[PDB]
Amino acid sequence: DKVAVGKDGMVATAHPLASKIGAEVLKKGGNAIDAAIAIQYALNVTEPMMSGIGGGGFMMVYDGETKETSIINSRERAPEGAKPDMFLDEDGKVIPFSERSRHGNAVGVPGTLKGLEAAHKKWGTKKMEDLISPSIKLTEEGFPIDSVLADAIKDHQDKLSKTAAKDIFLPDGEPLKEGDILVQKDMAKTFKLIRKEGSKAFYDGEIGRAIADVVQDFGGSMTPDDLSRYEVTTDKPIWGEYHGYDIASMPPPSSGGVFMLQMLKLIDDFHLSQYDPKSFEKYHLLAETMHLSYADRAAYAGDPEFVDVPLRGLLDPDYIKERQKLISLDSMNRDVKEGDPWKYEEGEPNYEIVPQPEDKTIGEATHFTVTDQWGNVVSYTTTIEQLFGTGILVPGYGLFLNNELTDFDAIPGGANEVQPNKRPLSSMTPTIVFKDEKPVLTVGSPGGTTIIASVFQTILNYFEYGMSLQDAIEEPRIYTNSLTSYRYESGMPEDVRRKLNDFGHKFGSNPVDIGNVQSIFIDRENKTFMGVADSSRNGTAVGVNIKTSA
Ligand code: NA
Repeated sequence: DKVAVGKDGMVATAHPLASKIGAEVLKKGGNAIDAAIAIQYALNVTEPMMSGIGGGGFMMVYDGETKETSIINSRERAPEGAKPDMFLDEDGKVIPFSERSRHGNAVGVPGTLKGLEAAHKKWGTKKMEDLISPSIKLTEEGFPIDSVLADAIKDHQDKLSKTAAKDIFLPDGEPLKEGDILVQKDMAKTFKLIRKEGSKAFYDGEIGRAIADVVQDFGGSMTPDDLSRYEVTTDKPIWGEYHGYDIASMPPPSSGGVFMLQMLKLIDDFHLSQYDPKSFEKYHLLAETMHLSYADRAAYAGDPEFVDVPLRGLLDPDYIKERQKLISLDSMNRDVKEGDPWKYEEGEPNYEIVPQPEDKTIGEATHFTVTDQWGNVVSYTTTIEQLFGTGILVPGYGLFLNNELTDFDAIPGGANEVQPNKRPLSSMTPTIVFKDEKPVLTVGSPGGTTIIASVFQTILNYFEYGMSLQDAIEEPRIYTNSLTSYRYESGMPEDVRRKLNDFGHKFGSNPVDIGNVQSIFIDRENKTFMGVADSSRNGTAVGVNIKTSA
C-alpha cells in the first residue's frame, strides 16, 4: 500500500520489491544502512533507468549513536581527459542535448558502489553478500515489471536501439509491456562477481576496463586510471531553520539544499497559510519565488572544490529582504536576473555568469528512505542522470552507464563549467527535518532541476499549511525556472491557471507529473514510524514490527 505504519522499522521506496527486501533486512536484525544498500541493489534491478552502480547519488545518514548527520557523497567525477569545450563542436556552438545525452563524454566515473562500500564500512552490520543476493536472484530468475518501467522502455526505444540493451529490453524489436518478465543474466553475473571480489572488481578489475572500452568506443576519454583514482567524499549538511524546525540538506556540489532553503526564507514572510492551497495568490508567489531562486542557481552554483559558492550571502536575511522587494501580489517580475549575494559575503567569484541554452530534457532519479529501531535515519537520492542514462549498456555485464556530466554547462566560463575530475552540479535534495535537534521528518524527490521545487512545496505544504504527510505529498505542485518554462500537476483549478496566465505566466495546456516523494514521519510520542509513497509511481511503504526474543 502507499501508506503504512510500523513501530520498529519503516521503509519507503519507489518499487514494492525493493521495499519488501529492505523491510526483510530490517526484519532479521539489520539496520537502516544495510537496508539502504539492499534497496539500492534492488532498485538497480527493478528500476535500471533511474539508479545504478553505473551512476551516483547523495546519501544522507543520521547516526543513532554519535547523533551526527553526515552525507555519503558519491557524485560522479569527470575523467581528467575531459575538457571544458567537450560539449562544443569545431564551429564553437552547442551540440544538441539529444547527441550529448548519448555520447561518451557524458559518462562520469560511477560512484554509487564505493558509496555503498563506505556506508557498509561505517555503519554496516550485516554481510553485503546477504544484502546483494536477493537482487542477484531477481536478475537471474527475472521479475514482472511495473508500468513505469514499461512506459520508460516504450518512450526510449530509439536510445536503447543503438546499444547492447536491445536484446534484453527489445527482444525482437518490441518493448516489454507491463506484466512481461525482465531477465538480466549479465547483470546477475556482475552482481555475483562483486559479491566475490568486492569493489575491487569494479574499480580495479574487468568491469572497470570494460566500462572504459565501451565509453571510449562511444567517443569517451575515460581510462581505467580514472576509475582507480576515484574516492567518495563525506559532507556536512547545509542547515536552515523553518517554523521552529532545523532543516538539514545537501550543499554543493548539489544546488538542492541551498535554494530550497532560499525559497523557504523568501516565501516565509508572505505567510501562505493566509490563502487557499489552490488559490491564485499561492501559485503566483511560488512562481515569483522560484524564478529568483533558479536565477541565482544558474549563476552561483558549482563544485565547491573548484569554485566558490556564496551560501552565506544566498541565505542572508537582509539579502532575502532585498530579493523580496521583487516579489508582490500586485505585479509580476519580468526582469529575473540573479541577485548579488557577494555584498553580504567575504570573497569574490572566480568565474563569470555564462548564459546557457535551455535544451535540457529533465531527467529522473529515484529517492528512498529507511528508519530502524536505533534512531538511524537514511535518506538517499540516487541517480543515473536520465532514464537509462546514456543508454549505453556495458557489454557482457548488462549495466547502464550514466550521462551525469551533461549537468555541466555546455558553454564554459561559469561555475558549472566542465572541468577534469570535477563533479557536475546536481539538483537532488535529500533532506531531514529536525525538532529539538532530533529527526522528525524525511523529504526527498527525483526529477532533476524540478526536485528543489518538489521538496520545497512539500515541506511548505506540511508546515505552513499543516497538512497531513500524504496530503502534503499528493497536493498538486508547480515548477518554473524562467519566464518561458512552466509546469503544473493535475489538480490546479482551470480558472486559476487562466488568470495566472492573464497575469503574465505561461502555463501550458496539459499537466505533467512533478517529482515523486517518499517520506517517513517519526512519531516519538506514539513510538511509531509512518511511511508514505507518492502516487506518481508504484512506490511502496512497508513497516516492520519485531517481537521481543527476535
Ligand atoms: Na541530475
